[PDB]
Amino acid sequence: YEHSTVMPNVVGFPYKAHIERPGYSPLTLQMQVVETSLEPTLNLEYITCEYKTVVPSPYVKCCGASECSTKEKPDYQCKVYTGVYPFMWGGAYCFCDSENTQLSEAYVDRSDVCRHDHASAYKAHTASLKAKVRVMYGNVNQTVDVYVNGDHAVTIGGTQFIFGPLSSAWTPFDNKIVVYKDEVFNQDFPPYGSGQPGRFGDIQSRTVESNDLYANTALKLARPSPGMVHVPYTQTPSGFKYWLKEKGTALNTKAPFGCQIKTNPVRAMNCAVGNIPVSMNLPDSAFTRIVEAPTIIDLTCTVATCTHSSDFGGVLTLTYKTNKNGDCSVHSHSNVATLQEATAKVKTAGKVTLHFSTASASPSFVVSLCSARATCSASCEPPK
Repeated sequence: YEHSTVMPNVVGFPYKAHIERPGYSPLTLQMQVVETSLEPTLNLEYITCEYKTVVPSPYVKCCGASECSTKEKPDYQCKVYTGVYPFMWGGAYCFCDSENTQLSEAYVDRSDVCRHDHASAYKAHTASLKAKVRVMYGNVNQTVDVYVNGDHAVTIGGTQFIFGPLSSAWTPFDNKIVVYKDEVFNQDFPPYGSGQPGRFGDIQSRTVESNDLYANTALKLARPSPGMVHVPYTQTPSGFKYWLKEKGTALNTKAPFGCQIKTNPVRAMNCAVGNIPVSMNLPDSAFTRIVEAPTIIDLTCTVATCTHSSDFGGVLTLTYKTNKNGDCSVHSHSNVATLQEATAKVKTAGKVTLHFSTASASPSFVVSLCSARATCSASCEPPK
């Protein structure tokens, strides 16, 4: 049988399907979601941390020129200054006046603490939805994990279940995100190779261990005024350390729809968004049909006690007669009240106690038992 309902995406909401059939009633089906997990597929774009700026000993040569070479270090510079340390009192003990030269150079390395303290910038791509639904119909209190796409399928009690594509494509994560510690940020970080100086991503490395590193910190060599052999410069201080003030508006601060943003896998637990279309292929054996099912007669419904708007304040009992013992499927045909249970062990005695929830002073509602039905009423007030 091709049963198909559309339940709501909300944790701890007990759904009840009951779309009927010739032959016999639809074994009242209970199912509710235990947890959501909206997880986006990430591409680690790069790593950034603060930088350790590196400056070799300068190379001086009296009465003779130095020539700069290309080097493949990050943010690498070298300039050959001329006329730097005039005479021997000029600061290098050189003979010539102008004709002395200094090759000055520098480059940026990954901080000495980058493995401990750093961030990851991800491309967060189309997210897969994962549930942990507990299904209940007949004799199964079995629970299950399943992708809430239109594709994946699970057997439960020999019944196929497919929890369809979510009715909403919403996500709290943007096209680009950034993770630091246990927090995540929606952030348009600069791409690898184009990080700009003094702001986030000034240094970029594919991974942390990755040996390669793109740096742009406006590292600017300067001319050594006569005084001592040295190598001065004008860099821009890390944008990582700068960004640790612009880190703040984290997603886990704001929980739209009760989302819980958790760290190690980037995700959104128990987000209450949208409906879950469900579809299932029940075999005929899953039903307990009427020629085989027990006939009950003289079905009546008394209510012992009841509370206004509690979790399950109601306490009703059903008197009846049946030809033999079996397994019925109780269910209310009036939204004004709902039953804690959806099945009951019908004995020969003629007495089945049920518990139910409501939110009315004087409700009237049609309770069924197997194929039989009856009407129930009571007076109900709330506690302090």
